[PDB]
Amino acid sequence: GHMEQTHRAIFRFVPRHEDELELEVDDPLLVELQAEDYWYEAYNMRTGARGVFPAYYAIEVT
Amino acid sequence: HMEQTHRAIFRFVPRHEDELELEVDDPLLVELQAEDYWYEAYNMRTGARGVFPAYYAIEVTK
Repeated sequence: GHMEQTHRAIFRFVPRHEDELELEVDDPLLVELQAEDYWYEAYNMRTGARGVFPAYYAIEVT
Repeated sequence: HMEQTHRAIFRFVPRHEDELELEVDDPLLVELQAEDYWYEAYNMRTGARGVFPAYYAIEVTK
């Protein structure tokens, strides 16, 4: 499927919680949902995993 | 020396019970800089304790 990258990780995020998505710096992300509590629900296009992470760990591609 | 070590730079709304809520500019006393890039802190504004993603705070050169 076409997966349009929306965001890029800028900080390493190591989950402590089951629902979280692990991030490495520069990971390309497809952010599915920017939730009102400043968590993003995303697909990590490097790892193929899905989960949530703190919004400010990723920035928009454009 | 119950003195400020960090300042929050991003809003963090917990999804998980161990987490510390942050508002931008919150002064923090970070007790543990964990190896997994989570910090355990006292929020010197709210009086709450908990963990947050390390890059949501900056050191204060105090």
